[PDB]
Amino acid sequence: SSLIVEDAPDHVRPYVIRHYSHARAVTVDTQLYRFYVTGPSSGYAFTLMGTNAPHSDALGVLPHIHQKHYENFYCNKGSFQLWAQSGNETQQTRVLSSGDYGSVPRNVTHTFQIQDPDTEMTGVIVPGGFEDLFYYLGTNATDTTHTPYIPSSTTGPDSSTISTLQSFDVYAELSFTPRTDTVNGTAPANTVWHTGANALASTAGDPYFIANGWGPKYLNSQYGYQIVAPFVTATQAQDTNYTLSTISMSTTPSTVTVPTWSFPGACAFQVQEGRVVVQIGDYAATELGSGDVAFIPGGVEFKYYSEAYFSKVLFVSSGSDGLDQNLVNGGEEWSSVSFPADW
Amino acid sequence: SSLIVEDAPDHVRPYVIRHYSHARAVTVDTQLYRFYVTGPSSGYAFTLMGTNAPHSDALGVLPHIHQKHYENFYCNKGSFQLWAQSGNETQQTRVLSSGDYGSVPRNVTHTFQIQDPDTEMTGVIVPGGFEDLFYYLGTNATDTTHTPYIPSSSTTGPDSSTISTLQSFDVYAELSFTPRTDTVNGTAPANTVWHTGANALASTAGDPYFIANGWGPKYLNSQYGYQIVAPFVTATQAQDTNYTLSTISMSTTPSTVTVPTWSFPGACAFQVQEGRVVVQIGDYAATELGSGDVAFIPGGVEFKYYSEAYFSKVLFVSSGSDGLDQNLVNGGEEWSSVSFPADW
Ligand SMILES: *[C@@H]1O[C@H](CO)[C@@H](O[C@@H]2O[C@H](CO)[C@@H](O)[C@H](O)[C@H]2NC(C)=O)[C@H](O)[C@H]1NC(C)=O
Ligand SMILES: *[C@@H]1O[C@H](CO)[C@@H](O[C@@H]2O[C@H](CO)[C@@H](O)[C@H](O)[C@H]2NC(C)=O)[C@H](O)[C@H]1NC(C)=O
Ligand SMILES: O=c1c(O)c(-c2ccc(O)c(O)c2)oc2cc(O)cc(O)c12
Ligand SMILES: O=c1c(O)c(-c2ccc(O)c(O)c2)oc2cc(O)cc(O)c12
Ligand SMILES: *[C@@H]1O[C@H](CO)[C@@H](O)[C@H](O)[C@H]1NC(C)=O
Ligand SMILES: *[C@@H]1O[C@H](CO)[C@@H](O)[C@H](O)[C@H]1NC(C)=O
Ligand SMILES: *[C@@H]1O[C@H](CO)[C@@H](O)[C@H](O)[C@H]1NC(C)=O
Ligand SMILES: *[C@@H]1O[C@H](CO)[C@@H](O)[C@H](O)[C@H]1NC(C)=O
Ligand SMILES: *[C@@H]1O[C@H](CO)[C@@H](O)[C@H](O)[C@H]1NC(C)=O
Ligand SMILES: *[C@@H]1O[C@H](CO)[C@@H](O)[C@H](O)[C@H]1NC(C)=O
Ligand SMILES: *[C@@H]1O[C@H](CO)[C@@H](O)[C@H](O)[C@H]1NC(C)=O
Ligand SMILES: [Cu+2]
Ligand SMILES: [Cu+2]
Repeated sequence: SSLIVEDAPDHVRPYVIRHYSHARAVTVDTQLYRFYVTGPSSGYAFTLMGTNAPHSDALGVLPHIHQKHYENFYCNKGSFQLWAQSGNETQQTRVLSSGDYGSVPRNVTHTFQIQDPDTEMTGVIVPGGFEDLFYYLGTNATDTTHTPYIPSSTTGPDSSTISTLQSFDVYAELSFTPRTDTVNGTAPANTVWHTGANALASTAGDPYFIANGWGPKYLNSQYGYQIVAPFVTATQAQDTNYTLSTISMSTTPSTVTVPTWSFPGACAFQVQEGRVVVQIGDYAATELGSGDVAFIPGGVEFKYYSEAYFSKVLFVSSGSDGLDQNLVNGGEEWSSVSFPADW
Repeated sequence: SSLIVEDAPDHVRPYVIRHYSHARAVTVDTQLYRFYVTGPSSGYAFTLMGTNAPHSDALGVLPHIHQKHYENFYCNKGSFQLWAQSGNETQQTRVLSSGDYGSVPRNVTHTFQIQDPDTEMTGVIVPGGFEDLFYYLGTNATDTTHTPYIPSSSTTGPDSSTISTLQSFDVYAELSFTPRTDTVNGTAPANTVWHTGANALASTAGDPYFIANGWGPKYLNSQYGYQIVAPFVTATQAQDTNYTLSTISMSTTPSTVTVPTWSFPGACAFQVQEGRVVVQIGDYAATELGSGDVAFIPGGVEFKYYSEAYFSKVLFVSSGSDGLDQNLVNGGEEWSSVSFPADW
């Protein structure tokens, strides 16, 4: 029919959805949510959503936990503060700016606050279907012009109502007090934020944060150069059974055949920088730019390559051995965000 | 010949140059410079260059002044700190992250330091031709794969002896400048506004100033779909350097609105920051630009542009006082959001 769709399909199929497409949009006060990948569109594998919002002096949501969902916060642009705490571990907070990442495993108390005027948060939540919460809390938005968001109490449900959302896997943590001793975008002191390497948490269940470019990286040289920066591996996902990362890409040299991939689990990516061509199943090849999302059903063959000299995508895969993990296993440890200057 | 080029042309003509094209690449230590618009390519109107670099614990250049060039620093991605001081005024510094902007007029002392691993600075320097300095001090880079910078603590670039010798290049050393070290939350001195509130352009020419992404003044133009101009340099600050600089954010063009043709006295250019923008210049094919791609339009050449993405943002520069950004401002209204209205 058409590979490109304006809202996520109501069933599993190859699709691309452009940045700021309608995507069943709702607003929650000033925040505008778009559901690029849903439970029905992914066969319940994962939800990929974008939230665009203006600066707020108040929290963007009351503190809460998910018992059954793993949540991932990625800052596409602008900035937002994220607070997280597992059990009786020290409360952590970071101010995420463009390309920064925050990991929120099951049973981790969290909240966020939108700082900059042009802020966009990409949420990847596993398993899929978590969006039903926003269908309830939000008000449908026609947003005819596709504007990123519509131009101080805490945003969202009040204390009574947030304590009423257990059926959507939201559990209130009303006694949680977000720490107020942030300095240079982090607290407590003696955390590393934009000043040094960030490791993935070695302990399952603990939150962690990776500043843009400061996490572990792997160079794969098999099909041109690709650099995988892991955000979630089997160590962290455990039974939620997924991977999450960015993949950075060179062009494919004309002497290299662009490979054909197929994996048992669904996967998806959102372009962050550059221009990436995707050919999925029997559909025409389509070039994606900033914020565009490609979705590939499990078991469907696909090909992708970068038309830009350098592109970076945020990538999610259902399963323990999707594309990013395959590229890591076929690659080597690498200490740069740039690939070699020679083939 | 063809619209799309791998290095900027050697004479004035319409062209498009893709992000990370060769663009007469040079390195200076760890920094890789690319010259998307040059003096010769713009008829000396302006230079638009991109510098990609990894984190450094040292300054990216020794402190210095330009007497005849106005420098503009825009953070495409990553982050870098910028220091600046004019005459008798207090020394200012900000840590710029994606979409942030720092203005450095003639006769303002300045230096910078690269903070994050994947940092990209776009420099717009007026008038054009300043890039000779980077040819001269730089080392030619072939960069076959077009990698953003070459993978790999003294101050980067010329030593103090060398930088005191570069007057011909309009570089004057300020070796007694001490970059302030009391940065907190990305700014010093403490009594400044950075990512916490509105930023104004300088009240007059000659003074440095900084605009954090989304926090400067904005104007909505509704004549051709919705466009939001966020000025960075106006006639007030440019004076005789005679240019304007801003971002322009764009909606799609509604089917009932004709995409306008423009033809300006002076050369103009833009680099896409977010989104997908089609440009149709002269008799060349409509061409779609993505992140970091640059379009250059000579004065006197007709062109049309529109956004294929639902929202695009470009960094825009024009020679003259009445280029595209100022035209859209004059035809528009003050506006307090980085988003345009939800209805046409
Ligand atoms: C640096 O920025 C942080 C915000 O990230 C400031 O922390 C705030 O401090 C005030 C006053 O103590 C508190 O009431 C707020 O709740 C704090 N915010 C957060 C999120 O921690 C801090 O004041 C700034 N430091 C300086 C010197 O400007
Ligand atoms: C917050 O970040 C700033 C840098 O932006 C740190 O500033 C440095 O502080 C050290 C020790 O005082 C100085 O030696 C450096 O010269 C400073 N750098 C700059 C660029 O000003 C600051 O220490 C950080 N604050 C905290 C409490 O961690
Ligand atoms: O439970 C909630 C939640 O998780 C998130 C969220 C938002 C953006 C993301 O990118 C993300 O990963 C999660 O927002 C909310 C907003 C509300 O008003 C109420 C909620 O209960 C949540
Ligand atoms: O004079 C100089 C200068 O201005 C800049 C510069 C760099 C990036 C920008 O984006 C910009 O606007 C200016 O770098 C330099 C680097 C050197 O090694 C020596 C110099 O003399 C300069
Ligand atoms: C999360 O906490 C709940 C309630 O205490 C517990 O039943 C559950 O096993 C925990 N889940 C995980 C994945 O740790
Ligand atoms: C909001 O949109 C959904 C999805 O189309 C629809 O089911 C629902 O009825 C809408 N709500 C209202 C109140 O119209
Ligand atoms: C993980 O997901 C993959 C792909 O969806 C699937 O093949 C596999 O059965 C899953 N494994 C587990 C342990 O559930
Ligand atoms: C810059 O300083 C030089 C040397 O003092 C002076 O001659 C020149 O006129 C100044 N230019 C401007 C625009 O202020
Ligand atoms: C700055 O201060 C000095 C004296 O310290 C003075 O000579 C100079 O004229 C002042 N600058 C201006 C522009 O007034
Ligand atoms: C050009 O660059 C190379 C390294 O890329 C350097 O060795 C060489 O001297 C430079 N100049 C010439 C004349 O090739
Ligand atoms: C300013 O630039 C415009 C466009 O290039 C040019 O036509 C005009 O002559 C310039 N004005 C002055 C006084 O330099
Ligand atoms: Cu949550
Ligand atoms: Cu300079």
